[PDB]
Amino acid sequence: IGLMKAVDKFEYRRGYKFSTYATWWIRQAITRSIADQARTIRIPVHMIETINKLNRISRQMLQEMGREPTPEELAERMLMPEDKIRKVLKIAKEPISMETPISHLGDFIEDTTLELPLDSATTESLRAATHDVLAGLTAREAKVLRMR
Amino acid sequence: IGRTTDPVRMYMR
Amino acid sequence: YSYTEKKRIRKDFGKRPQVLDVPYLLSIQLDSFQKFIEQDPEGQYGLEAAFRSVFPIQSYSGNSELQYVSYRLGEPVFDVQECQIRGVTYSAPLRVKLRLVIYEREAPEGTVKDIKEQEVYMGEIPLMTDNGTFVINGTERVIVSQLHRSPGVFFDSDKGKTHSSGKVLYNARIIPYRGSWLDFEFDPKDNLFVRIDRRRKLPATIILRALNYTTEQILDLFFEKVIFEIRDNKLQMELVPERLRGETASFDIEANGKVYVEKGRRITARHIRQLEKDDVKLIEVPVEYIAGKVVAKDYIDESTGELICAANMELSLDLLAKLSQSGHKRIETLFTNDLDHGPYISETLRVDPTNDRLSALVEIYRMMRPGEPPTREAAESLFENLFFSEDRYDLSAVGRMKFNRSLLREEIEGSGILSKDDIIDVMKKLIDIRNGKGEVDDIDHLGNRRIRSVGEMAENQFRVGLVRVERAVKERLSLGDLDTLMPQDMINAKPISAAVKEFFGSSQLSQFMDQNNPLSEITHKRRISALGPGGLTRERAGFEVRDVHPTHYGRVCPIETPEGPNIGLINSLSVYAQTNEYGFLETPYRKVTDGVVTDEIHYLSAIEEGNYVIAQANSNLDEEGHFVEDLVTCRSKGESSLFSRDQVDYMDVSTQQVVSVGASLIPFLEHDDANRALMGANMQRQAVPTLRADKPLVGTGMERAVAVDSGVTAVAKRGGVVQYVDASRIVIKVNEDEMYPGEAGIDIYNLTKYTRSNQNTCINQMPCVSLGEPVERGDVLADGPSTDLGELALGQNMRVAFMPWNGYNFEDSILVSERVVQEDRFTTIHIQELACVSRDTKLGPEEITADIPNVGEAALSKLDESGIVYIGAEVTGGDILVGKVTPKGETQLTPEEKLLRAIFGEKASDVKDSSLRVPNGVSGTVIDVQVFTRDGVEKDKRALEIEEMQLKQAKKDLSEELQILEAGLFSRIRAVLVAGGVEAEKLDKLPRDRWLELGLTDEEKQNQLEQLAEQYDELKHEFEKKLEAKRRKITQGDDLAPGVLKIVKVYLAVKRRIQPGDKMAGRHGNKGVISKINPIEDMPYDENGTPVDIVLNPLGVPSRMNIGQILETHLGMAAKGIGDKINAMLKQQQEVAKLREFIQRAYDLGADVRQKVDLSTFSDEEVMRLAENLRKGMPIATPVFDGAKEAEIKELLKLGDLPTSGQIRLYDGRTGEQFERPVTVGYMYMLKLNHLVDDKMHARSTGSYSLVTQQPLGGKAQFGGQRFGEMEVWALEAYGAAYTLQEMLTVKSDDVNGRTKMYKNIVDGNHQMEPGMPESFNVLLKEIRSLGINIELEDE
Amino acid sequence: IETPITANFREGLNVLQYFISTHGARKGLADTALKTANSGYLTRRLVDVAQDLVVTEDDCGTHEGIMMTPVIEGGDVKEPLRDRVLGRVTAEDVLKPGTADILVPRNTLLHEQWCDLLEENSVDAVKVRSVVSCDTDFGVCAHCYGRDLARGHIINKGEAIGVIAAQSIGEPGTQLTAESSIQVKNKGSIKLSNVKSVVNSSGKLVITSRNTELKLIDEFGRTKESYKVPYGAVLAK
Amino acid sequence: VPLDGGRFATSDLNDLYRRVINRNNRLKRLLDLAAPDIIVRNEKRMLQEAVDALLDNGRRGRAITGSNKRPLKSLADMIKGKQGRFRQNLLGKRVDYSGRSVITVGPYLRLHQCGLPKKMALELFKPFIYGKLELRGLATTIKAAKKMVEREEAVVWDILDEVIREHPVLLNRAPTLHRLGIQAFEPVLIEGKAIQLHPLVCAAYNADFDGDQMAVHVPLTLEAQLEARALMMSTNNILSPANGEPIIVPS
DNA sequence: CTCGTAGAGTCCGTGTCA
Ligand SMILES: [Mg+2]
Ligand SMILES: [Zn+2]
Repeated sequence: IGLMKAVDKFEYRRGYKFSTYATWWIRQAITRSIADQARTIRIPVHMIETINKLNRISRQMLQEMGREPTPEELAERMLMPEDKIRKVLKIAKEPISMETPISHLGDFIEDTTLELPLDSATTESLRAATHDVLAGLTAREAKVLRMR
Repeated sequence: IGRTTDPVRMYMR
Repeated sequence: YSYTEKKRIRKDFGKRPQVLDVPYLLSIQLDSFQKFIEQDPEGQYGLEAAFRSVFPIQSYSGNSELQYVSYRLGEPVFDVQECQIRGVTYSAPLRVKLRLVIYEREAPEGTVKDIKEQEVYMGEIPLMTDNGTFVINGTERVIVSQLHRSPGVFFDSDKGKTHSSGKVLYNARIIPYRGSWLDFEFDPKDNLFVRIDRRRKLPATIILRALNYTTEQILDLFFEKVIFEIRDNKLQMELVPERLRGETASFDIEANGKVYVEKGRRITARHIRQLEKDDVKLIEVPVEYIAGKVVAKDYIDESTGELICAANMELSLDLLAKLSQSGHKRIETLFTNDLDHGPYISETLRVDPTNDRLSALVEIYRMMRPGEPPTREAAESLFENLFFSEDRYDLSAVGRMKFNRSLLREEIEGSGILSKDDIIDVMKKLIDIRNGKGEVDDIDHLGNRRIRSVGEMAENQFRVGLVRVERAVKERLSLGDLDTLMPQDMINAKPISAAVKEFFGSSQLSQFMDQNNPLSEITHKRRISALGPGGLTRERAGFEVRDVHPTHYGRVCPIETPEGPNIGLINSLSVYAQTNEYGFLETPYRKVTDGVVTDEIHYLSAIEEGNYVIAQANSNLDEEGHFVEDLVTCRSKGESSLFSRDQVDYMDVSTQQVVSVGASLIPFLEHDDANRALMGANMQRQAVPTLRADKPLVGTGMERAVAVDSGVTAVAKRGGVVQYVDASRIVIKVNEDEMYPGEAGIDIYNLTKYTRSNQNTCINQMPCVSLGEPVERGDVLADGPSTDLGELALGQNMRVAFMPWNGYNFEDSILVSERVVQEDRFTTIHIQELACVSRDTKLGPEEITADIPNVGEAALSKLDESGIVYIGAEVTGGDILVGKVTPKGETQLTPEEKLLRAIFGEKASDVKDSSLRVPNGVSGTVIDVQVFTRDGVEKDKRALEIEEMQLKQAKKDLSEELQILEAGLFSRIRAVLVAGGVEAEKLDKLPRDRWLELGLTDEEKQNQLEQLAEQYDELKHEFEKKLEAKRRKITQGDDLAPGVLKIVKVYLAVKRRIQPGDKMAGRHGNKGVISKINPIEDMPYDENGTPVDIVLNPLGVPSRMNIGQILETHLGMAAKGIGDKINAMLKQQQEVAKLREFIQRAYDLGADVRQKVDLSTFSDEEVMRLAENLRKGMPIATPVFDGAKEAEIKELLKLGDLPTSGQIRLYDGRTGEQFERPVTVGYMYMLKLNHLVDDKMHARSTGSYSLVTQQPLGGKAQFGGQRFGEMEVWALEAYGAAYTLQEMLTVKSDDVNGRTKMYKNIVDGNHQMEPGMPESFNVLLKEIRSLGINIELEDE
Repeated sequence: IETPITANFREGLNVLQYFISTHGARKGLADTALKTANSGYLTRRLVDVAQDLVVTEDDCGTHEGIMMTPVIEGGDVKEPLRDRVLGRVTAEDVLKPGTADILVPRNTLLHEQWCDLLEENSVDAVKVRSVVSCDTDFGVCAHCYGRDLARGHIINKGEAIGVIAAQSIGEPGTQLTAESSIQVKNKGSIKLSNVKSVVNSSGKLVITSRNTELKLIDEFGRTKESYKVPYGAVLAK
Repeated sequence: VPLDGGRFATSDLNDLYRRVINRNNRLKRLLDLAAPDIIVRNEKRMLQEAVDALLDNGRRGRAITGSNKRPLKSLADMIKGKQGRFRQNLLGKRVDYSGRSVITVGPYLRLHQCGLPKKMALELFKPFIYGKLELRGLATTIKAAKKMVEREEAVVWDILDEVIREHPVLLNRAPTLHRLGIQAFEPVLIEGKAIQLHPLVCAAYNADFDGDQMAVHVPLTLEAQLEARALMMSTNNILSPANGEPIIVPS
């Protein structure tokens, strides 16, 4: 697709060889596609550029210093406030599959939206008690309390 | 032919 | 006698003298890793091998070289304890020196410019600790060895199943260390077909053509010649008498007018002999005999110049006439026969479709890469790369050796790639085997199976990483510039580090260490394995590889193997076995001269061992090594039989070299059935250390070796005298003989107090010596877990009786007394670790505050101001260890709570309670608390207090070490300053500091004193530097996972007592579950009134032939009787003389044994110490196949004043009446396996449910239900229990509305259900509808 | 092997003998481990095939059945009639060897008393109803099935017998893994069945049938052994 | 679902659907862009391959999960197999009101009795105890009853002993070779953690006391209790279903 | 007796359970 675009947008008057122009357009298209449709949770391209630059700088620091790069050192080496680096580190994962062997990872996922049966019994008892108490009161006052 | 199902081989051919 | 040995001597039965002593048990691991690092000059095994294999890197003729120089290993950042506590790996940095050479273009090659980039960092390599374990992520691990099939060429048979018509189909194979597999095979039609590793079949001649070969060349290679000529008529065939054997004469075989053989009679031996004696070479035969031959070389007409005859076609009368008229007088025919020389290559050529080299190459390329066009260059490159490329193919050094020896060559050195000669030899050997000469080889032979270790695997991973890095460097240097780039940015350690980490961290051979006992660790480290990468699989093993090959004798234990799915695939190593330099197992044998058994040991492998005849270990000798009885039992070639005395070549070195350590720790093993011996060997590993482990009364003598070789105990490095002892340290003042010229120094041993093991058991070392006591090199100074005075002690020896007791020992169950539980004999300590992580959530961060909502002071009594439990607090299940609160909001209460809060006006807090609490049912004591805080966060008061304590402790430890060493060095300085002018008065009067300050008027001693002062200042500075390093390490930040702010770890110590439901076992494979705890006054008692500790069923012995337990009981009774005699003699304090005499009599008490004990011991100190140690029972030793005998046991019983029968009269405690049929009473050593019942009991009523399928979350960490399988469904269908099944699979598990309604009904007192439909059916319907199918529920 | 182990466990076994016994020990362990799974698979298939068979009727009023007789191989009896016919229901009235008397009426659950009565006399063959010849469609009836049960009475209506049969067959699965002349082992008469022979001059009967069998009838009319005489055999009596 | 620590877990069907949608969109764009024939044909082939992988995987190329070598899980793999819905969730579901422990001898029992630990019984019968406590007036609200049960007071033990009087339970051993592997007993509360099994039923269960374990289930509905008492009781199964011979002989 | 079917041998391979 990128080479089709390049051939559509080609001018031979300048005399340059078509190889460089076609390579430029193809590389741009491939990089844009990889940035757009490479992750389950898509992220903006500028974040991808920041991550790539951070990785390159970290590799350089690791090679030059030997031991390892810490986030603070990667902070002063870069020109940012040292917190966006932490956020970019935290935003650089990919979803796991539930069929990973361990039984499987998907068998240990609990359902957190359910209400305990004891809670249901407590609510039923509370409803009954409230109905009894309201019936105990007067007519107009109980009606007003219910309406409120 | 080997009756391969790989689209890569067909496209390269 | 060594002091540790002379404190308590084990009486030892056994008659065979020892010539070779047990080697170091953990030698394989240490040797493998040492070879792996092993900086050595010559290029061989190690990192040098990989470095010299990859480098130097050359560009695409770019005139630049990157050449390896050397390498080195740095120093670890953290030691073992720091890595374990922090949770990181223990490794060292790899620093390699690289030199870059660049050439200019273009002129004669020379050193244009070389940049010597120094110390390029390339990842880290994990290190091996002092015992053979690794600390990968704070957890110890063991890299087990692998038993895999060695590279080479192997010939099989594939007999039987093929076509169900007999006619075995032979085949061959070539297995390289790295590369593709070649193969050859026959077929029902006797056609040689060749297969690439697993691709489709092909005729064998395609490869031969691909090697630049023609039909004539192939025929010359694989066939012989027959000579024909026409002496003007009648085909005077040139005959060879030898070739005529094994055939029936078809004509009148005559020569020189004499008819040696006449037509109508088949060739016989006499005819052949007469032809040989008469020297008849040429005969005459009609054209009929020659009509059936095959021509080797093509024939063309010289006059016409046309290809009248080609190679390999059946001849005919017309063809013969044409050739004769064309001037052809000699014709060559292949020598073919139906017995010795079959027409196989000729048939393959006939069926071969290809004709020229290019056609064969095209065919190979198409087969390997079907579906793409073939090309000359592509096919040629593929063929060259497949088998003849040193980069993609390499057999081995061992592979080359095996390949050579299989083909009967005299050289065991060669190249790493095949050649035409090797393939020709393989084909010829396969054809010869097909013709009936030669024999196939069995795979299971241990001469064909090889063993891999940690060093080899790590080197392979490093080589993979280096290959990737080298390819990347080549590409970058070729494409990139080569004028200013320094050789520190073109090499990345990422791939090497990734490969090494992938191997060491996520692999099937790097296994979580087993740490139940010292024995469990020892057996884990000496373990073989046929599984893992490059090995077999559990479900595809077969019955022929899970079997005891005869070659296992002396190399692999035959009775120690798991009893589960993977049986026969583990094969723990033997006792004396080693590993060859090629990786094959060998065992030692004694060299036998003419008739005298010498004492020189030779190690032999299976191949070598097959030839000689090896005698037996239990062969009598008489003080010159002469076989007493002439007919000595031996075993020569996978068999055993009698042999002459002066015909044996070797002899077994010991009677123990057939079993492993685990199976060698079992006394009276020869009286036990094999199955029960296997069960006992497997169970003896699982014993859990008790509060106080004493010793075995009946042992075998392998306890000391196992205890010492394992690193649990502390052993003195040098001799000396104990200078200070404490429950946490031991200080030794080395002897004057073993101290170096300088640095007199002192030995300090720091003991390991209560810590945790991988299995949650307790690890504790306690002192074993006293103040001012001599110690020699190799002695034992501190006991580890489950050892006593340097001996292994896994359980405890109880008083048992064999009889039925009112059905409380009906099955394998056991009946235990109450005095056993009162005395805490089988009590064990378990340590648990709990963690509370404070994360950051979207609403807000979590807190570890001590102010928890809706909870009173009762739960917060044990929480300090910071909100963390105290040290020493005794907590119970349900208590709070660390407090915590989580933010919350927008509860969205329903009207009822609205009205309730309006009436009562109680505020709704926005913070939840998510604190950490003790697991239900477990109660213990807090023994340790640790806090980790992320860098850039405030530290609470508890963390500051803990770090201050840590700093103070570190400073105190360093100061104490410095002061001990300073006392030692002051003694050294006194010694030194005594010379150069001896001043006894000045030394006593002058303070230690003033000794160095003073100096002579003028002498070299002035310079020496100046140097001493400078070195003392340097030592002060370096000690300050160590203190600063420790403080900075303690105060540095924590590298935590993303999203965590604080981590708190709490350690609880739990003391587990014995109760019904716990599992106990002996050493002879006798299991059981405790059934009752009987009162002391209800147990059977003997005449003297002493009850019995345990009661075992007599019905377990006869059906399971393990007679070792009864012999052990008798011998234990004898030993305890001797001990009781000594104790009674000592209570009344008779005198040293009586004790000496009685102990000597007890030690002699033998029939030609090799004990050889005093009198040489100390006057009364040593003898009284020995008597005090023996007052509880004299230990005994009984080797595996050389132990005690019935007569000796009877003598020992008689000496102790006990009934030689082994049975006594017992009385009933509950009635006082005496049982008839005297009972068998004795002492047995029993274990406590870690199948505790507190870890098994589980129950639930309601709880959490899964997410996709709304079913209970089965398991143990969560409640989880019991799975109701299809077998139980069938069982319920067998009855008529429809309602139970319906509720079982409808309301109990999956129907949500049914669950809620059933719970409410049960609470309300109405037992009824409304079934409904399960959720799994709806899920299935939706999933099947997601396809193109349409499934719906009808109705009518 | 050509040499046995001449020792026992009261005495000791030397290295060679114990090494030899390890072979059988390991082989047996592996064999059991694998036979368990094979039996499990077989029982699963058996339950699958016939899991929908139920007793859906009371009596189909049929008259067919299987003719039940004791199984005697050679001169020995491997299975008596009492075990074979106990619990079944007769299809046709059983007549004693002395005809004109009905020993037992038509279909009636043959319990212990009837079996003892039959064994009192010389009854040899009795016809009983079987489930393979039941007229009921979409199930079987109680009379054609019989009695066998954890209970002692006749089968109930609505019982799932296919699952029971599959489980019964599959449960014991893990426990599975010249003569020119014939001589009698007991005195008695000799009975020829489906035999066509001719006497030779020497005084012998020529077996001229390829399906000849030799019986043994006692004084009570009960066979005690069964032998087959191949075509062309020498006769004694 | 999101995991603790900012991590996420997802099903392979998500990535398969993403792939199908992406290739369909690209094919639509190419068609709207008037691309050459070869590109359109290749896009069609890719779309067909993606659809085939989504429906039934492992038939052409067995696409593997990203960043891993394990193959993806197709729609057809969920329904079928030994671990699919039919055999893993429609016949072998987990259940509530159940537990397990190690079995012991207990030779004093009667043929219709078993030994059940107090803790197991309490935690299995919790709801019945709540109902009884509320009925008897000891606890005003279910929360109070829950607190009383959690504190383990004497009245709780008395109520449990009253509610476990004539309520049978089902005991099951792992390999259920025949219908005698499940039977109903009348619990007898004991102290400890091991289940006591009558000696005479070991042969039917095929159980030995050297580490064996067993499970206990509680029938809830009234018809379930009646079925347990009238069909599965240990005193009702004395003859072998395979042959009328007894199965409770002394061993 | 040649040549067509058509059985029938082959057989090589895709598949499905454990
Ligand atoms: Mg058992
Ligand atoms: Zn019927």
